[PDB]
Amino acid sequence: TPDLDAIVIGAGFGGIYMLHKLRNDLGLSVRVFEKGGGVGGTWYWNKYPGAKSDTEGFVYRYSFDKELLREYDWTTRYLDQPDVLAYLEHVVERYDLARDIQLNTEVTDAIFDEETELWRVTTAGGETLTARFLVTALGLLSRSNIPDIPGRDSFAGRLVHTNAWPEDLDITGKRVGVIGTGSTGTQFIVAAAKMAEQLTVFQRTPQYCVPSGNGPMDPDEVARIKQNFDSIWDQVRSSTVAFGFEESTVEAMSVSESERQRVFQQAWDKGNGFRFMFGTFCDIATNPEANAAAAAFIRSKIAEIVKDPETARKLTPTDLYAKRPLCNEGYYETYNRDNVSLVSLKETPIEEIVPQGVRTSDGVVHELDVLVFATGFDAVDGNYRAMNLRGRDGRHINEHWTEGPTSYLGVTKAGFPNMFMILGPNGPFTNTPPSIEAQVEWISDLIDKATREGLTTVEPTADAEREWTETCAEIANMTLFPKADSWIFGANIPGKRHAVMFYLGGLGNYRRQLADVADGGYRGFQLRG
Amino acid sequence: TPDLDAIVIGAGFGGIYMLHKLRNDLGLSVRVFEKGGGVGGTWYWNKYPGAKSDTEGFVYRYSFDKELLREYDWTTRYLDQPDVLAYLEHVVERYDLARDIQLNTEVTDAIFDEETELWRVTTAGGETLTARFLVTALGLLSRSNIPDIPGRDSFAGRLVHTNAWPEDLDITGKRVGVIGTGSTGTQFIVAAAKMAEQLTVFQRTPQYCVPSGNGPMDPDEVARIKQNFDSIWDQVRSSTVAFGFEESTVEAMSVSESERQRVFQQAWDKGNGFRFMFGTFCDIATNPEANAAAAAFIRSKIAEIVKDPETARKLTPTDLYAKRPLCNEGYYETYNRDNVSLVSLKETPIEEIVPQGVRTSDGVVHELDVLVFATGFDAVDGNYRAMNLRGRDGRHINEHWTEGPTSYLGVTKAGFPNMFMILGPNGPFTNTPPSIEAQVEWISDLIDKATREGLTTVEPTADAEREWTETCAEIANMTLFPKADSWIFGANIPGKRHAVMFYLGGLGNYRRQLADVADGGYRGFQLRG
Ligand SMILES: Cc1cc2nc3c(=O)[nH]c(=O)nc-3n(C[C@H](O)[C@H](O)[C@H](O)COP(=O)(O)OP(=O)(O)OC[C@H]3O[C@@H](n4cnc5c(N)ncnc54)[C@H](O)[C@@H]3O)c2cc1C
Ligand SMILES: Cc1cc2nc3c(=O)[nH]c(=O)nc-3n(C[C@H](O)[C@H](O)[C@H](O)COP(=O)(O)OP(=O)(O)OC[C@H]3O[C@@H](n4cnc5c(N)ncnc54)[C@H](O)[C@@H]3O)c2cc1C
Ligand SMILES: NC(=O)c1ccc[n+]([C@@H]2O[C@H](COP(=O)([O-])OP(=O)(O)OC[C@H]3O[C@@H](n4cnc5c(N)ncnc54)[C@H](OP(=O)(O)O)[C@@H]3O)[C@@H](O)[C@H]2O)c1
Ligand SMILES: NC(=O)c1ccc[n+]([C@@H]2O[C@H](COP(=O)([O-])OP(=O)(O)OC[C@H]3O[C@@H](n4cnc5c(N)ncnc54)[C@H](OP(=O)(O)O)[C@@H]3O)[C@@H](O)[C@H]2O)c1
Ligand code: NA
Ligand code: NA
Ligand code: NA
Ligand code: NA
Ligand code: NA
Repeated sequence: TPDLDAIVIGAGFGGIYMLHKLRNDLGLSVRVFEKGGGVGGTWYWNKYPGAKSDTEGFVYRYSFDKELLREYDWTTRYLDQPDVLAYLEHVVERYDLARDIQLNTEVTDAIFDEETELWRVTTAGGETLTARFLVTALGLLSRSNIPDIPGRDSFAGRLVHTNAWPEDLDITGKRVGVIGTGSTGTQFIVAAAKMAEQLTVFQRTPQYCVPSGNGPMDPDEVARIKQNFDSIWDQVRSSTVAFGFEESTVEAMSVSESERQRVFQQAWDKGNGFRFMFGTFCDIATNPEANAAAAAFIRSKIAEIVKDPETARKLTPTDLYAKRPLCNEGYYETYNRDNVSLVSLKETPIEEIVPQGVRTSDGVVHELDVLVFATGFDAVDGNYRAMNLRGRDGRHINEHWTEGPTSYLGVTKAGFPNMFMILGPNGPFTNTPPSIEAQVEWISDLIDKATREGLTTVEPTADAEREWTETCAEIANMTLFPKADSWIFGANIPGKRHAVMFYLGGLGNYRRQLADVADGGYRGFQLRG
Repeated sequence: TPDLDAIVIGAGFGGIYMLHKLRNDLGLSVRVFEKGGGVGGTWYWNKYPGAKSDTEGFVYRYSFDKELLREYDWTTRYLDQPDVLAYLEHVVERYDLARDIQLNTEVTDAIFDEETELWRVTTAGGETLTARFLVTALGLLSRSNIPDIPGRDSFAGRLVHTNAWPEDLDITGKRVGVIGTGSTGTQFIVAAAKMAEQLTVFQRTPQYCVPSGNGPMDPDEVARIKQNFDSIWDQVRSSTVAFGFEESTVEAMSVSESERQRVFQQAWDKGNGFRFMFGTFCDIATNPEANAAAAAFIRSKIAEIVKDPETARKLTPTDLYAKRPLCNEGYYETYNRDNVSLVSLKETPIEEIVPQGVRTSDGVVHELDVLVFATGFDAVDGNYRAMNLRGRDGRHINEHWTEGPTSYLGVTKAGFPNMFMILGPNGPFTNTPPSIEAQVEWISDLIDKATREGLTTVEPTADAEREWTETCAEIANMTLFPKADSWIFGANIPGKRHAVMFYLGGLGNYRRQLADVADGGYRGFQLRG
């Protein structure tokens, strides 16, 4: 007899829906443990100015409740962090979830007991509880990456990671430095430039930023979108990246030079990063000649927008357009402001952080009241490797992951029975919520089967997991994503294994893999009862 | 304007009473942050078998409320951990405190903002709140000391510190090892011997354990004590150690051999560790001749009780009787059992922890299922030094404490305005609760003065703190305590500064110092409005 049927870790998009399925639909005893002081995951932690969705609001939400789809209003094309947090708090209120979500509670240990065949979970607060089923919704992009830049801790001002933005901090009229120009840094830079006395950007690697097209939502369009939600979610679930647009089936180099310029300009004008990469042509991420045409178009727009030719050059990337697409409102324009300076760390790397700011290699001391680390995440496997997480024969998850992190179907792990992962290693690379929905519903169905049939353990075989690794490696190596040095393949952190950590076959093909496994009596699983 | 009048850290005896004064009596807005999953401090964390008070139950409790003194019942002469925890849970219940205690919440940062003159507090859960007043009840004996014994992490069974004892762990019928024989180790050994198939004790330093005389309380005795509580508490508050017995005023060597034997035998039969040290003669802990006579009596008792002469030899300490007194029921008798073995780490030290147990320098592999670290605490300063705690000029508490931890009166710190410590460095060495009450009441009185008069800051001067260090040094250096290597002077942890960390003048003289300062216009404080 376990203390609980199920323990879920994380109260983001993943954990919130998992608890709903397990407690509300299956009638099981469940507790969520969230180490944060509120629910919302991403949208609790990322309180920094400019924090917002790069999925358009209309499809950055749950689809499973048709009444919620009819009722809930959004006012902006992309959702500000406070509005996403408000939406998730509403979902929690709507299904009476708060009473079974324990906040401020870090799970430090999860130990599979091979005698009882129960999960023994320990918290930082010194609670030990047993559960039959463990669901880890720990976040692909949850564990803060804070590089050990020499002197970092000497800084006399406010030093923060974006994923730890403190609620009291007001940068209005302060001298602000930011390190990093990914999705976090660039949206922060647009907002911060309006507030700061001076904003200094420390950029190691410029990215191919495209317009978001963000602005007010016409409430009459929101009514029409709501009219067509059934067909919109149909298209989302059958797409690769699930961003709510029809993906191009046209090869970039199959059309005229004129047509390529027109298609790119039309996506530039319409906005969205995933639209630019996948709504232009079908081979931007696979054909290197297609990739170079897309990259060239983005460089041409930078040269048009940025007035200082030195700033233009430093903003203009020359590497593969194969990092995760990013978009913003008025990013390049921000660098035309009198109070924004760009420091290329390619030219003048950081030598040392000092009480008064940042000394770069040219010996210039950038005087700062606030230093912001927009330096990203120990992505995918970060919160797994930091946990004392042990399966059969008492083996730690790290012992299994010496060649990079692994899974079966992105949701299970050989040697870890009755353990399910929401966006574990080697799952889909998409607009997040519909991928979360696919995993949570499939996991719920298998937990319901194990309940009805009296199954004591369900686990994938080592062979099924190895074949899933091979399937992900085969798909990945036909794209340019492995040659971009991003968080996606673990190349953002010194000493992290460069490895496939996603199934890159898209939501459509991912959903088919899940369905065929379930159809075939849970192919690759040993079900015991 | 702060978010809260006061933030309190810790929900042991100290934080609970401090919240009661500030919320219930002064009517301030207050929150307690406790990183533990429940209230009780010591009595939450120490879930190990045998865990119990070495203060007799009648005075191991609050005195401030006559109604609670009249009502609450205890059934054993010493309080088992579940019974002390239930008492503290009842206190939280009856005083309506739970609504203002936030569990699972570790304070990572407390930063004095010199511009606002407010404390900025950050939680591991990502809350930042401001308070005018900060009270740290972090515990003298709260931060677990776990030595880096070679191969420790390789142990294949259940390895636990006593202060992290997991609720699920049943040692019944298992091969158990324990490292340590202080108050924790010895009370655990008595309880664990009745459960374990085999209990191996890894003893580096045997101590002068005396009988507790624990057993059932006659309910007529409890009724008798409650009728006399006013005179019992008056004697406690003007005593030195506050254990509820009259302290001897007779010099051990001023009486005959026969009288020394009679007085020692009397204390031995009556029981209690502090009774033996301070209830026999006035100079056991100050006069090395008196110390020797007390030590010799205890050794003679070990020889009587322990049947195997080799075991008796290993149990018999030959160093100063100048570590904290410790008492148990049937400790030496436990070693007459067939399932208890004693390893002297003086003779055969631990060379390595291996998957199957412990290898001593005699090459013996001790085979264990469970390895218990009864290795004590980073005492007094542990939880302060681990905090990002900063005062005036942005200085970390560590920068103030390079020659050991310091305070003014054990409750304030120079450079740290509006910050108060419950059992901070250089406070009393007593039965805990009456010392906690003296400090909480003094702190409440000064916060109440500060509120009434509109004071923005209260702080001790550097000079007042330096004088308090010297006072504590003068008193400490007239005792044998500094000559014996124990947690009391920081000598239990490699690399930790050997320094005075207590005022050893006793509760009566400590209370006089607090009163003289307050009545004398807060001598040594700068009060600012
Ligand atoms: C600023 C920002 C904007 C983004 N915008 C988009 C977007 O527009 N579109 C998109 O598709 N994706 C976006 N993402 C990616 C984003 O991660 C997902 O959209 C989604 O929010 C993730 O939900 P989740 O529940 O999987 O994880 P999270 O929201 O990260 O939740 C995981 C939770 O687990 C908790 N946790 C982890 N380990 C433990 C532990 N051991 N014990 C207890 N709790 C633990 C964490 O505290 C966290 O709250 C964005 C990310 C960021 C940072
Ligand atoms: C087994 C045992 C028995 C004892 N018996 C006796 C006895 O009989 N008589 C006696 O006089 N003394 C005894 N002691 C000493 C004991 O410490 C005190 O009696 C008393 O319990 C201490 O109360 P406190 O509130 O000062 O500290 P604690 O009870 O230690 O409470 C401090 C709390 O602060 C919390 N905390 C610390 N840092 C942070 C942070 N950064 N954020 C959030 N929370 C934090 C900790 O989690 C802890 O719960 C005993 C100790 C032990 C271990
Ligand atoms: N618009 C949105 O909705 C939004 C916003 C925030 C984040 N997100 C999500 O979160 C993901 C992560 O984005 P992110 O911007 O937080 O992280 P990221 O994409 O990994 O970017 C981190 C940035 O920090 C830099 N950096 C890392 N280590 C450094 C070091 N030692 N010195 C200097 N610079 C260093 C990186 O440069 P290098 O390339 O040289 O390593 C890069 O510019 C996104 O891809 C997206 O999925 C979304
Ligand atoms: N009321 C009670 O019954 C009770 C019970 C528990 C604790 N307490 C309180 O808590 C305090 C702490 O007592 P405690 O027993 O937890 O700790 P302690 O008195 O500090 O004892 C620690 C023990 O561990 C040993 N040890 C430490 N490091 C070691 C190492 N590296 N290798 C081997 N042995 C090692 C010590 O021996 P060395 O000295 O040789 O290193 C000692 O025997 C008590 O003094 C008391 O105030 C009270
Ligand atoms: Na909200
Ligand atoms: Na996603
Ligand atoms: Na089974
Ligand atoms: Na000792
Ligand atoms: Na005894």
